Amino acid sequence: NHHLYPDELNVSNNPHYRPKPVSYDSTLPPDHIKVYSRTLFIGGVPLNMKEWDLANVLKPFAEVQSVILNNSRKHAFVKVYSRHEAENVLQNFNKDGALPLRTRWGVGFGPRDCCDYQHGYSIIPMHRLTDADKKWSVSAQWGGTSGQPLVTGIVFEEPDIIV
RNA sequence: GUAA
Repeated sequence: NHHLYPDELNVSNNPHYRPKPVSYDSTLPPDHIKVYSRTLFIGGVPLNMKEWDLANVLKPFAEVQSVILNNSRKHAFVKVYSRHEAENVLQNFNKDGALPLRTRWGVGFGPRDCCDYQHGYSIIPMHRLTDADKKWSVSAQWGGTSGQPLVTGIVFEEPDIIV
């Protein structure tokens, strides 16, 4: 809907193919999970710049999956295909300060109040997920667990949702 | 300028 390519699938023959790293963290509290954001907040977006312009300035550092842009408020939310690519953008993109773009972490999944915006992950109690959040976590194309069920300590990348 |  807000994705560049709507119906696409996370498979070998897509050049957008990414693995789904799942790990387990024994320090998380009971019935809690950890989700790494794939969503970037971009502020200072000039009025003349549109969705395609943002996708293209980031292309050297990351393949962009979706852009949601509010030109009036001069910010956008950009989802990239993997955590690694998001981390890559935050270090290496616009180091010179040429573009007026301020790049920070955003949240695409779970409640805002569970997100550490400095490190870009959410420690979420399972009771705060909706039924849809649970479904998307296991069944999403990019991110999620790829069938592995949700249990205490599980760590995955932000799953695609449906909005 | 942290949203759907």
